Amino acid sequence: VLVQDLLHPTAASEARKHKLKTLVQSPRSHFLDVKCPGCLNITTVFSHAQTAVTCESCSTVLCTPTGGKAKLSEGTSFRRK
Amino acid sequence: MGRMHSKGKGMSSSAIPYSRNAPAWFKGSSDGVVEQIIKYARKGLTPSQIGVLLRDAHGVTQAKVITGNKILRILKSNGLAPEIPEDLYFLIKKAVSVRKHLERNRKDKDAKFRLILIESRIHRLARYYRTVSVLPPNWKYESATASALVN
Amino acid sequence: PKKRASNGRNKKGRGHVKPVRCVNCSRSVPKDKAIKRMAIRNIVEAAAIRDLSEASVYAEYALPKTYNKLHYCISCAIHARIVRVRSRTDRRIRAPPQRPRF
Amino acid sequence: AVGKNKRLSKRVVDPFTRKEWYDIKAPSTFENRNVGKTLVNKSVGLKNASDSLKGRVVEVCLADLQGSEDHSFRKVKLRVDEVQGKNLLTNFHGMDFTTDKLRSMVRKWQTLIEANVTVKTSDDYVLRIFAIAFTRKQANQVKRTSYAQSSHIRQIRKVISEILTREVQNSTLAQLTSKLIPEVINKEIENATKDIFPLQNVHIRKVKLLKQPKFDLGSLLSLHG
Amino acid sequence: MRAKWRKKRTRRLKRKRRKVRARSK
Amino acid sequence: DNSQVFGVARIFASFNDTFVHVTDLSGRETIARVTGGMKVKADRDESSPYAAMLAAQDVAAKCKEVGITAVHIKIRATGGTRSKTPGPGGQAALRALARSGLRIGRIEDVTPVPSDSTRKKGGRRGRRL
Amino acid sequence: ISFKLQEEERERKDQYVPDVSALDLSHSNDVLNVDTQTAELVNSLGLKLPLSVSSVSAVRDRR
RNA sequence: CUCUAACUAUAAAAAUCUCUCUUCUC
RNA sequence: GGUGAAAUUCUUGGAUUUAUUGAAGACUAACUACUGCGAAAGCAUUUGCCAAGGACGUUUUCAUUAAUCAAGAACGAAAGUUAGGGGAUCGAAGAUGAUCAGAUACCGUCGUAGUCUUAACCAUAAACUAUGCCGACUAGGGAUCGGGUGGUGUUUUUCUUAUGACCCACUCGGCACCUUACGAGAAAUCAAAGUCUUUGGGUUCUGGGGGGAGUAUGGUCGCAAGGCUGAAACUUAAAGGAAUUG
Ligand SMILES: [Mg+2]
Ligand SMILES: [Mg+2]
Ligand SMILES: [Mg+2]
Ligand SMILES: [Mg+2]
Ligand SMILES: [Mg+2]
Ligand SMILES: [Mg+2]
Ligand SMILES: [Mg+2]
Ligand SMILES: [Mg+2]
Ligand SMILES: [Mg+2]
Ligand SMILES: [Mg+2]
Ligand SMILES: [Mg+2]
Ligand SMILES: [Mg+2]
Ligand SMILES: [Mg+2]
Ligand SMILES: [Mg+2]
Ligand SMILES: [Mg+2]
Ligand SMILES: [Mg+2]
Ligand SMILES: [Mg+2]
Ligand SMILES: [Mg+2]
Ligand SMILES: [Mg+2]
Ligand SMILES: [Mg+2]
Ligand SMILES: [Mg+2]
Ligand SMILES: [Zn+2]
Ligand SMILES: [Zn+2]
Repeated sequence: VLVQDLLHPTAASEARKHKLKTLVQSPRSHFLDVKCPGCLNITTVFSHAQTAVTCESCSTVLCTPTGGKAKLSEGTSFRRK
Repeated sequence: MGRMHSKGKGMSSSAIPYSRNAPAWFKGSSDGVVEQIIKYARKGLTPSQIGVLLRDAHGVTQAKVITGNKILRILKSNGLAPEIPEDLYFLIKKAVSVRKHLERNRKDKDAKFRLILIESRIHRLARYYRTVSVLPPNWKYESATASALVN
Repeated sequence: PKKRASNGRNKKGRGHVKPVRCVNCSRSVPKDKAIKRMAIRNIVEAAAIRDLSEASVYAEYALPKTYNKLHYCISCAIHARIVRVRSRTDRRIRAPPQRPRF
Repeated sequence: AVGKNKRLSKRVVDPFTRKEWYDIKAPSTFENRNVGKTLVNKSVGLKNASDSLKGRVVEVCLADLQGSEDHSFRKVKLRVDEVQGKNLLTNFHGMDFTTDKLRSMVRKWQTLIEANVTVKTSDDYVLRIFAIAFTRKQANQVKRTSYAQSSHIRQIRKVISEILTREVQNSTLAQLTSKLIPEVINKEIENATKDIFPLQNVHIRKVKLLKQPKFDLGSLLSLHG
Repeated sequence: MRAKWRKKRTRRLKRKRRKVRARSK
Repeated sequence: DNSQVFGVARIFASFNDTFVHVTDLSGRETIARVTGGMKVKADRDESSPYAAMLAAQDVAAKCKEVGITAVHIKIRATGGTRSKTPGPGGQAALRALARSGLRIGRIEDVTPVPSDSTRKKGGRRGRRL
Repeated sequence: ISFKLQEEERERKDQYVPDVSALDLSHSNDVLNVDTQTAELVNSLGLKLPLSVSSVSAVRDRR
């Protein structure tokens, strides 16, 4: 220790360090573009979703709330937004 | 890490990012956002669950970010802000729930203690709100006015 | 002064512990300052295993192992010699006493 | 202390001379149908022998009744119901481990779950049963301890209670014992609960018989033929 | 001499003098 | 079976006056009660291994007379509230029982261990010897 | 204790060196099979240094 | 660079005590 | 039975015992650890209902609502006091039985109130971590509890996913622990009791030598036990902390 770039830490250090503890607070979450096999509509779902979000066209609930990230419905296809 | 009425010292919170404008990938615009928010307002939902629904059901990061304005202020502009603010109303609901629990069974001395803490929180919050004059200066909660104010 | 950091209880953050009686002098001491032993021994002494073995049906009997937990007051623990008074810096060591049998 | 202040606020004979012998017979559920011998005073009217016999309960290790030493840590108790003459018939009355084994699988660094249950069997036998279960150190652990969560313990108890009730309410006591001897219920419980924990040493404890319908002597005759 | 028992004997003295108070009043 | 009539020993060995009381397989019928205190005088040694040993030899002799040759030995300490520990005599008693011709079988420990009952005698500071 | 002859004995038996230096990938099956980790370490060091790949089976059985 | 095993059981009573404390610099 | 030994005590109306039982009330052993929860007291069988709470996650909600707090409040072990209910055990008083010169004490056998409750008080503990609360920083290390992050990980198994379990790594908070001191302390010790003569982050409360004394007196709360508040006259050159050697 005794010398660091608190302005320029290694990106690995930032990734492992807790959020609100980095040089600038940066959320670890993101959004998801999710395709339900029911209808071809693509919906945006927050990673740590909270409500049992269903498709607007049909009752095909996509993400399930829990302590951590919303657990998906085993059938839908997701990409990171 | 104060945690008003508990020895707890955590920091479970949410850290909104550096950016203040909307994200580039956001295909929506302010107008549809405000119409949707106000539609939920007619649906009879408090601003908190409106925010969380817009965060999950849609790409709404934060209402201020994409609309330029804050949900309470938007509702006030459209005149659907509850006459009792969210947090005090929910504290009142919790207080009346605990009061019902205490009346239906007596010896819960520990539950009586936490009812006292709930009343203390209500008092402080109401004092702040009356300093900002959100609530009329005569407003006072003692036992049973809230028993109708919940309904 | 503080003879021990832990006060000898091993309570340190539990409010209060139920008391459990000493097995010899019936002293009431908290379950932590209730110096413990697991006396796993045979139901028949190792001295007389041969006589019991030769005069036994069910060849090579299991010969059960009697189990019981022993709770001493610390006064008994000093007198009944389960524990010994130790020198100052030797109070640090908390490990089992050097594996009696190995 | 041997001396007595002579307090008392010949007629000596050997009382065992007027005591005859009787033979214990186990039901057809067990394979060794002879148990041992019992001393009863000779059958004289106005307290006949069979008058005293009816109601006796005898404790015997299951290792003797099944031959194999695997049952060295089980113990059944049989009630005496009817006398055939110099040979008596018995029925299941209770079961329990020996205290040795019961203290054997209990150790530190593993929470034990007890699930009791009161049930009514197929015919009328009202019973109370116990189940003793232990969390298992997985064969990957570097964590020295193998505790369990309270919510998980509630789940385990719910599963065990459900399976116990399902078994007992369907069949009679005889088939209950017949499937109990190979402890197939142990394997069923661990199979149902395996997705929650490993949960080693599943066992069934203190099978306590509480109520019996009338006599059903025909069933006892079935168990002895 | 012993806080517990010096206190206890003082309590006994207080009780006796309170009985005397009751006698006088 | 090998014509062995199983008996039950049911040894009770407290800190005083060990007990050896052979009973039938039913347990309900009693045989040859003679205890430690019967075989010694001084009353200092009601529980002595020698008192227990004569008591066990006498019960074995009576078992020979009646005809019980195989015995199921049961060790029963004081248990319950009082010290839950085996006495100093019952071990010599069972050694004598095994020695005197009798064929042993199924030793077990039936000392009653309570689930937190009956705050026991001595006060709180306990026997202050 | 130690004297002149034992001194010389220690001296000679300490000067001892064996044949080919036991390293030089001569013993133990041409090229010391090692992990991917020191292999890519050498690669980042920028130097050829013959090698063979062997993943080290992260399991930590109690042994 | 490889290991997870046995062990014993003692507490009889013992109260009391008077002198007198006398120096450090090359 | 019982004890260092005995004796008081029960018993050929058969007690100690051996079995079945039934009874009431008590408590939840063994799991049970430098492990958990709660503000402290304290809380340990299971199931159902009741509300409550901490920590974690959050790109959700408002925008100083905050910290500590005279005055006032809610709890507060055990013992204790009223009344009503229980009445097993253990049991101050008492009765005894022993050692002893004395022993109305320790050891031993009975044993009233309490121990368990339901209402009403009492509000005192070595209520101890004898370390007030909220802030920020400073040093290495392992583990443990609760949550969450990733794992081409490992067994799991319903052919397989997915739980769950573990294993790895990281993070947040919690009881903590070990090492060292580069700092602190008079030290025993301390990772806070450090960042204090280089003296200042915000704060409430107590002490000014020891006896007198938490006593006298007056208020004040109480049915009472007593609790809170709280001196003086006089008296003494010490009492006291830690450590060292005998
Ligand atoms: Mg001391
Ligand atoms: Mg200790
Ligand atoms: Mg006494
Ligand atoms: Mg002593
Ligand atoms: Mg009798
Ligand atoms: Mg726990
Ligand atoms: Mg806490
Ligand atoms: Mg328990
Ligand atoms: Mg105050
Ligand atoms: Mg009463
Ligand atoms: Mg006397
Ligand atoms: Mg007395
Ligand atoms: Mg008594
Ligand atoms: Mg009380
Ligand atoms: Mg005080
Ligand atoms: Mg204090
Ligand atoms: Mg404090
Ligand atoms: Mg002073
Ligand atoms: Mg003072
Ligand atoms: Mg006064
Ligand atoms: Mg001193
Ligand atoms: Zn859809
Ligand atoms: Zn003791």
